[PDB]
Amino acid sequence: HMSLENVAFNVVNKGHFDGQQGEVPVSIINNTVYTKVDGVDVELFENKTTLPVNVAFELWAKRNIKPVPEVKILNNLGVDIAANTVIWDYKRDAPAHISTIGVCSMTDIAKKPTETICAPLTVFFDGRVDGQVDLFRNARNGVLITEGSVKGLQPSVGPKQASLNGVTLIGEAVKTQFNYYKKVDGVVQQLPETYFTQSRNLQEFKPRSQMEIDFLELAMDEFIERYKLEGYAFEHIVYGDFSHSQLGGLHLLIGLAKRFKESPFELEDFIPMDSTVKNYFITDAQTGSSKCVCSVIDLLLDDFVEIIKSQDLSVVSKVVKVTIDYTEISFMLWCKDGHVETFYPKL
Amino acid sequence: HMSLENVAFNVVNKGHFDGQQGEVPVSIINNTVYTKVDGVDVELFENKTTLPVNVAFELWAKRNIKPVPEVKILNNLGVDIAANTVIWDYKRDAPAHISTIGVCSMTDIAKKPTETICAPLTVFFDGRVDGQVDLFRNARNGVLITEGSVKGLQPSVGPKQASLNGVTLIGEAVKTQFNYYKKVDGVVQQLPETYFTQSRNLQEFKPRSQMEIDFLELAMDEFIERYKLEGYAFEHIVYGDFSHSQLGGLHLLIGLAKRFKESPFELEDFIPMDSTVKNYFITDAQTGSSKCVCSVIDLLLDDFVEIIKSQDLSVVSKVVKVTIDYTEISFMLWCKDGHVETFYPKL
Amino acid sequence: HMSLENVAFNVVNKGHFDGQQGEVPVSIINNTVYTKVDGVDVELFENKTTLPVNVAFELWAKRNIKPVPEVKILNNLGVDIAANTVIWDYKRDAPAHISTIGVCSMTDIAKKPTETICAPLTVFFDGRVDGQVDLFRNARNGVLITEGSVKGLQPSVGPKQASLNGVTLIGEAVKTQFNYYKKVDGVVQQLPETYFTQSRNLQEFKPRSQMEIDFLELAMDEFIERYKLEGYAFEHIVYGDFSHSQLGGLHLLIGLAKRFKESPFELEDFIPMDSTVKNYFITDAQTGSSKCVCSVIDLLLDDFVEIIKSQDLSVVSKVVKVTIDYTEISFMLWCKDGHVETFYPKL
Amino acid sequence: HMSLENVAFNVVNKGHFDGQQGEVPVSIINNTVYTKVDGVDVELFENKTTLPVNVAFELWAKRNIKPVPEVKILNNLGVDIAANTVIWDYKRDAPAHISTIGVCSMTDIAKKPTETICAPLTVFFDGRVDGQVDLFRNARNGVLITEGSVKGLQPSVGPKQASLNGVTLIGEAVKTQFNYYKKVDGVVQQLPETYFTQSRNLQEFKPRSQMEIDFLELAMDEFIERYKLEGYAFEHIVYGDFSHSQLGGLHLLIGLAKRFKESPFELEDFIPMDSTVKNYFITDAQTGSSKCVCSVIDLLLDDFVEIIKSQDLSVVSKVVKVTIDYTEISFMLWCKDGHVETFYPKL
Amino acid sequence: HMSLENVAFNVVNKGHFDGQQGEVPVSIINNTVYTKVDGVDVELFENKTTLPVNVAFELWAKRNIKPVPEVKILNNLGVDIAANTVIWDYKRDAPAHISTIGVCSMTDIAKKPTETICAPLTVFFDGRVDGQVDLFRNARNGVLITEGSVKGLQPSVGPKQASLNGVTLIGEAVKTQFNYYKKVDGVVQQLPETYFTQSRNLQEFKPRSQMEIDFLELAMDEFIERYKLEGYAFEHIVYGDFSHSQLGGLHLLIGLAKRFKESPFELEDFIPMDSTVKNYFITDAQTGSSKCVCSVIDLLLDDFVEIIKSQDLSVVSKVVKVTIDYTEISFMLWCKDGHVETFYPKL
Repeated sequence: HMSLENVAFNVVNKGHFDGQQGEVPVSIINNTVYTKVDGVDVELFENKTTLPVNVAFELWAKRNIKPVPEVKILNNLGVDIAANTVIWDYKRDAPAHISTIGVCSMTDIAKKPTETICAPLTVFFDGRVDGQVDLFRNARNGVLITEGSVKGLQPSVGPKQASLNGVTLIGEAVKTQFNYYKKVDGVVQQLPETYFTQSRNLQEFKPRSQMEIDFLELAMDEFIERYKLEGYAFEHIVYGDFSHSQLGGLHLLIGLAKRFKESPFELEDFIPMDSTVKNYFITDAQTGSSKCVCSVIDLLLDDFVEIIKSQDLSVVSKVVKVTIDYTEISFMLWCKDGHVETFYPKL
Repeated sequence: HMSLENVAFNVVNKGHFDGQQGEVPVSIINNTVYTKVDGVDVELFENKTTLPVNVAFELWAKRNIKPVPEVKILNNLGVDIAANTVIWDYKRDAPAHISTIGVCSMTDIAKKPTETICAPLTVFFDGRVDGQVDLFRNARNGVLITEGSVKGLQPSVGPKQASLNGVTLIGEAVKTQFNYYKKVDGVVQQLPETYFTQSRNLQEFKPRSQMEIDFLELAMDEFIERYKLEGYAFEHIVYGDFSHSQLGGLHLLIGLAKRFKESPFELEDFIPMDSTVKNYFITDAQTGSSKCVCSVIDLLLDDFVEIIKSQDLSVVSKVVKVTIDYTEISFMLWCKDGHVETFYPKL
Repeated sequence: HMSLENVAFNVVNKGHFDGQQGEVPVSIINNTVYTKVDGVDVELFENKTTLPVNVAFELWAKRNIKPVPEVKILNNLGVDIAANTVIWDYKRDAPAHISTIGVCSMTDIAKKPTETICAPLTVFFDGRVDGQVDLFRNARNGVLITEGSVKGLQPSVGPKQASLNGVTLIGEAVKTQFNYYKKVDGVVQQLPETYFTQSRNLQEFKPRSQMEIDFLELAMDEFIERYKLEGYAFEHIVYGDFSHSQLGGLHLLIGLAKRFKESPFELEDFIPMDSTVKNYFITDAQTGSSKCVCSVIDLLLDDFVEIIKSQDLSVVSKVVKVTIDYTEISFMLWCKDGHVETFYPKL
Repeated sequence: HMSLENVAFNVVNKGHFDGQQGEVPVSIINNTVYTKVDGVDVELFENKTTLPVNVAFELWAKRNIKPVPEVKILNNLGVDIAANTVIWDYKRDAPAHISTIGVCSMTDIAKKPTETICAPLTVFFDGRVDGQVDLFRNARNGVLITEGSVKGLQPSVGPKQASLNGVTLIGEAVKTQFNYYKKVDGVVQQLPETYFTQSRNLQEFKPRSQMEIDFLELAMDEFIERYKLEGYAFEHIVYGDFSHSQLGGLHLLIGLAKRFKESPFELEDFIPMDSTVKNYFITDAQTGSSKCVCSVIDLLLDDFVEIIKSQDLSVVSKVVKVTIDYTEISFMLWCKDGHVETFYPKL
Repeated sequence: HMSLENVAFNVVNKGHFDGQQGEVPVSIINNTVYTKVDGVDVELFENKTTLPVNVAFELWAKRNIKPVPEVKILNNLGVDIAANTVIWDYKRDAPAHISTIGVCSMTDIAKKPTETICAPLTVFFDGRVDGQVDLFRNARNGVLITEGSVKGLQPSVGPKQASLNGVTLIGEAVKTQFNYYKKVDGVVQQLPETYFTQSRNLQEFKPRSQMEIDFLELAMDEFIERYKLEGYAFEHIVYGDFSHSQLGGLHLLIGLAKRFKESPFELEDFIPMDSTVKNYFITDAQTGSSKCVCSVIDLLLDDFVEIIKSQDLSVVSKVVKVTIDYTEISFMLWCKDGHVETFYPKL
């Protein structure tokens, strides 16, 4: 019993697609799913994906309502598909993966991931479900999370935060931290030591360190003198330059939080997706300085100092490799006469 | 267990909604119903109605696949709704009635016609189904059709033709004549004596009498001297003028048939529906004569002669009333010096 | 003089359809109504309803711009249609009723409510217009509202708030309180004594009682010792439980306002409409506790105390029937050893 | 009083917009104009243009229902706009010109052609309407067609056929020949001597000379020995090759009419418009020969003989220019040893 | 090399159309432009204009990213078109002008503004680009803006603010102050002395003078007694009347800012565009007073005191003409016994 009317019945009663039987009437008209409640037409789903409206409405249901890794973490690990679940990208308002395994007949390519066509793909397993660890050992290319310790395997501690129904949080009623594993052509590979993106919003920014709390509270001169930040040029990379028509640096999300509360500005998030690095179109109000492509990254302010306080200040120009979120991020460094001048994510 | 996937299953196997259980996948995209057959997307229904695509697709599957009265007959006998069936208007590619009685939940206004809301409405009953004659006796306003005599009521013989899956025919493997009955606010009313339109197409015209066979075969002068048609002016009403650039009469479909085979012309049905009187935009391709609103009617010609050979040729102008297809069509008559000049349906 | 260009003329000058004559050009393209103002194309209306764009644009105009009862009040009273007016459901961006009486020809089913077709329907009359009281006495099924006393009829005082152009308010320049009457098959029926939903928003929450001002200001222990709420378990029903993965209770809107200011959270309003009892999808952003179907209701905190301090604490489980907004709301009660454990709206 | 409901009223009663006052209800939904006739929705116009939805419906009702020059004649001349009329391109189901002069406010760029903005544009005037043959003397750039002679101007005889409601005909109840005049920046210019295309359809081909009647009746060798067509190679240019996989020649429309009746073939008009030279994708169904771009032109067979029996057969290759339909068509001519090998329109 | 794939490549890398070479795949589906980024479909542009989606997406990428005059300024000067640029109306999410010069082939009417078709139109030049001053001297109808003084021409200082990427600002890193010039049929005309609207938002209101800071801070009585505002009736025109059902006056934007912080209300901006005078639909959420058509204007409070303090208080009623934003705004004045009663923009 799998039908459009049955899916809408679960949406009207249990919120998401449970396993309950029953049907309610449905009207489809211009990428919108309607239902009749006491004689009125009520909207339930507005299609914004590249799929048919009835298929995406079935994929919006059955979505994973448990804490799952962020889409950027799954994309950096090369995950291509999900096993017996659907990871809903709450950004883009679309599924994070376009094909399914035993979920929706229109998007299904296999009933079970052990079929022959799923071998060259990177399948995503959730060890919190029974037997998923066994299928990961039998699979050829995959990624596994478990919350615990799987015998015989070496774990990699992942991000402390996770997305729950679109809300990125560090849970205490739940865990939201996973041990990551990965197989490539049958070989279990070692995930390298890495930094992690804090994933924070601009309008509800919160510090997470004593150094961060001081950065927001203290002035520009008082913060550089205490933590010994001379010559490393935090005035241009973090604070930002607004004197001329072109904006200076401003490549730390912490730099946007302090500036936003003192003077709002405009953001255009072209290419709206969840990437480790983000490019915004910035137009500073009050002043008028702007920049078309502004590469911004969110790191703990202590981590950015640890990265910059371990580089050779002698070379004029050098490409810097740093692994964040299980991928190599390229940085560009410029130095003059023993002090840096700029240090930003490479384009 | 009514669902969209179950309806499409009946369309694939049985052709129409046979009530069989089973489901097949369905994709809805831009007023089109698709299904997947061996990994290939196949079209099943293209919505051309004023209803949601998933509702009209269900009404099209539950259509009546038996000989039913033509829509113009149902519209002249002011029928508003159908009882436990769907009369599909094949000319408009839409249902002949918007509301239903126990057919589709989205369009249903009642489970059974004996409910309180259906009393002021004219309900269509089909005596060929069990118990429909009993409900017509209990109903307040309705129309009944039967193949038999029915006890206690006086029948009215209908037309010889009927629509079967869109094809108007006079069947011999099936019966296409119906005895018509009608109730208005309780009292059974006597249907008057009437003529019937033959409902014939232009590219597939067939005569149905000896006078018609002679009209096609013989010339203009040879047909008027026989049958004695002097003064009644059939040269203008039936044959046509074509001399001046404003077309004369040509108000008989039998006149369009003879003219079409000798030299074709253009027709525009700018109001596409099934009416007793049709108005076409005709442009003769040979001479160049044309007319914007040309009122055309299809009679046996043996009836049109009977209608015209029974009018007072003394008065110069008179509105003529004649009952065709259970409704009074108004005609305009002009005479001069004891002979007819023109005689056409009134707008 | 009724036309699309004339309606857009009234929108461009008077704001709504004021009945003035005149036309302005209009362009229709993909559920959007445009007009030309000084050579530029300006949007006027975006269709979000299940109706054609030109019909809904005419129904958006002619809307009632005076204080009218809320949709949930009309729905609980079983109102089916409106008489010579249009009640716009600002929550669904659509008409609250799909058929009209002498308003729009495309949606009209009658010119006057005294016609024979409108008898089995529940017609809404507005006593503030001339003669509407007389038509309510002649009607069979209907609901009447008045600002004063109608001679011979027993009134029922309604809520103190009403919607004015989508704004729920307790007016002082306008009344916004009505005496309610109702007829059923000709019999004037007695409306029961009932509670009323306050209809307040989460982001603009305002107390309306001394007990409510103390609930927001005082702590959890300080509010229960006063007012004497021991054993009645307000810690779980109103304050809520966030310790475990599943959220416990939290069924009072005043409990959402206190929690929202101390810690924001996510709400998914599936089935968006006015239904006295609302079901949201809660995801607490701080702890991570969540709940798919959370039945929330907005009552004066004094009224919920009056309801709970008048129930038998002996039975282990019992269905409680309380009339709110002219309808019976079913509650579920659980008790243990002389004290309650949970008390929520039943599903 | 111009409105959408008034235009549809004219479409219902009079067939086109003739200026009668009255309104009927109208519903727009997905590029379709509907109306309600006795409770059922009837389609009136299906938008296939690049215009909105109803603006094209108004332009379609105000079309010219009189014999007007074909679009290719108006396009070979520099005509850019029409004066107080609308020329409907029946091939593309769209107006032949986008802007109007005093016809539709949405598409109007001026009320009268002598309004400073229409000076650099070529305005089409119709001398059959009162005036205009005086505004053309006042206009800077324009084209005039008359049925007779105008004083002081030298006429140019146009083609014998014209389009009436989409039907190309040589009328005898109307006049389809026009005297053409043209002004460019003030000076009246001399139109050169030219050939005219016959504008004939494939499935309704009709000969127009004794040589054409002999071409269809007689065989290949019997037609070349008469009329003396040795060395000019009509076996390849008109008859066709069909022997090899690539199709040979076949650039005369009379060559298609003879071949189509002796067993058909497939044509794709992948650029649907009215041009003097048409390019078709032809695939022979009998042999299998085909050609992607096949340049076909419709000339009187006597005219093509007159064009080919007057070229220098000595040079091996030469670009030939001939004026057809008031434009220079380029031809490619190849010869060998004093006889023609191929002769086709240049791409 | 101009194509849809190349335009999208400039959107993903440089933010706007920088003229860089390269292509990326693109999917078009229902007024939405998609692209593939790491295997997912990402939205780039949502068409809300009256143009095709691929044409509007190209115009949006070629928008002017420098400070340009506001649309109301360009409209008050009668500007019809832009020269070699695109002025994007950020309020309407559409181009401020529908035709272009050497920008987009689909919307282009000329390559250079010196062509013969652009003469009767009012073209907009930007003096900050090379040679634009020379083309303005050669043009017939146009408007020039410069940051400095052009030799031989008399300048007119414009407003202090301008729009940069949709943000109206008084820049200090950029000028945003322009000298305005205008030609009419070759004659350079003198722009009159005028007032300027401040162009401020309600939720981010900021005073700009000592009188404005006092108006927001002080009470109603203390502001009138200090600046000698007796008899001029600022209580009704600026403060507003909320006692009765109809709202009184409130035609200054500074009066909306003071009321909004003390008591929020609703605004419906029907006819959404940038005009010197705005008409909103006001609904006060506290008292219930409302007004359908409320003409609101934003001037410096000192400028509104400069007016009214130079008017004859003797006449009972008289039309007042004051030039604001280079256009004559009409006001209505009512006086009684030496003191004014109302003074508002005329409808």
